[PDB]
Amino acid sequence: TPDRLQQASLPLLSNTNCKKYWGTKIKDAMICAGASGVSSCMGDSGGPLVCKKNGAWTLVGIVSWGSSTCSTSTPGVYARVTALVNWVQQTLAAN
Amino acid sequence: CGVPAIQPVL
Amino acid sequence: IVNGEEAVPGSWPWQVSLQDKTGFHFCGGSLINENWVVTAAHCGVTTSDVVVAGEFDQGSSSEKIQKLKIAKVFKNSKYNSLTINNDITLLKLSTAASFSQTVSAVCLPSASDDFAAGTTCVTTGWGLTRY
Ligand SMILES: *C(=O)[C@H](Cc1ccccc1)NC(=O)[C@H](CC(C)C)NC(C)=O
Repeated sequence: TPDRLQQASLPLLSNTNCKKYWGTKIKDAMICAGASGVSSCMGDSGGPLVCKKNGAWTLVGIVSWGSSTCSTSTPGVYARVTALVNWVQQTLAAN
Repeated sequence: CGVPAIQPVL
Repeated sequence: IVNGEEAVPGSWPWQVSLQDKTGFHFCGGSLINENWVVTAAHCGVTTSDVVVAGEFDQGSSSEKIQKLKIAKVFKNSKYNSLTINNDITLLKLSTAASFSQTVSAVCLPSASDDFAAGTTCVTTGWGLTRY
C-alpha cells in the first residue's frame, strides 16, 4: 500500500473485445481499460478513471473489479458512468 | 469542473 | 495501481480517500461538487467512515487535509452484488468540502457522451502497487 498517490494512463477497450477476457461477466454498465502493462488493484476501488474531453477531465469510470492478482495483461473493469449519470442527476436533484 | 489548478504531469 | 507512477501532489483535486475510524484507507472516491462524493457501491461505506480530501502523502502529518463526515449513503438501487453491475454509490457529506487549489470537482459526462476504444485515459489511487 503506497503512502503517496499513484497515477497511470491506460487505454479504453470495447466491451466486445473485453468479453474475450471476461466473457459474460461484462455487462452494459461496465467499461474495461488496461491490459496495457498497468493495472488498478485492491484499494483503488471507488476511485476515478478520467478522460480529457474538450479540455476538461471527465469521469468515465469508477474502479470496480478485475484480475484477482492485478495482472497487467488483463483489463480492469470499471463502472460505466455514462450509464449511471442519469441516476446521479436524479439523486442530487432530490436531495 | 475538470480543470485542476495544479496541472498533472504524466 | 501496479506499474503506475507517483502523481504531482494535488494534481488530481477530486481524488479522495475513504478511511474507516481506525484511519485505514480502503477505497477511493471522486468529488463531483462540494457536498457529494461518487464511489463504488461495493466499497460498503457507512456513516462511520470518513472522506479525506486534499491528501497526497498518507504518511505525512504536515498536509492541510480535510476530513469530512458522511451524512448519508446512497447506494444505487440497481446495484447487483452478485454480478457487481451498476457499482456506484453517492455519499452526501455532513460538512461541505472547501474547494481550493488542491480540492475541486471532476466533470460528469452526458449519458450520450462517447468514449471510443483506444482512447488513453487516466486512473489514480492508493491501491496496491504490487500484488
Ligand atoms: C477494489 O479495490 C478492487 C479493485 C480492483 C482489484 C483488482 C483488479 C482491478 C481492480 N476490486 C476488488 O477487489 C473486487 C471486489 C468485488 C466486490 C468485485 N474483486 C475483484 C476480484 O476484482
